Amino acid sequence: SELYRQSLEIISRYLREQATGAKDTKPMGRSGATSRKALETLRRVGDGVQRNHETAFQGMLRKLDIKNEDDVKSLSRVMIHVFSDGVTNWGRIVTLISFGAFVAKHLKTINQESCIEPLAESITDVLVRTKRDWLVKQRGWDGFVEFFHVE
Amino acid sequence: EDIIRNIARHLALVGDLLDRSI
Repeated sequence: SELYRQSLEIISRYLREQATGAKDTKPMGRSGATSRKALETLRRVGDGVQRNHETAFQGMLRKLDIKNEDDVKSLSRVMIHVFSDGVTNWGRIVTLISFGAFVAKHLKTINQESCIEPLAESITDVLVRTKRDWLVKQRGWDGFVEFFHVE
Repeated sequence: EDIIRNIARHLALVGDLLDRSI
């Protein structure tokens, strides 16, 4: 879907830029204006989550023992469990993407960079497949940008 | 999935606290 591809554009770019330090300058799709703003929002909010919760994230990562593409699946299972209480909000969504970026950095560090795009797509799939109706009601990535706007 | 469930509860709390502040 268009929402899947836009979400993947944002999440894949954030995870890969976080892991490698290199911005992706390739042109975006037709929703690029919103995607650029959502990426800028993630750089602010998501970088903050990872730093503020680094110790906790490190412990979670250790317990997951992520070594290869067969382990990338565990993050999708974490996401499903987060949403199992029936609650959806942007704070949870950005926290899951931020943990995804933390895992992406780990994958680069262990020279499993080829696992990052599968991770980004796995996160995108859980979000869009299971929360499509909520995302649409919240006006999608435009709503995400508006929610986290300051001043 | 004991480990995964506990990680998820922790991330849910972090996410909810973040949402609260916004």
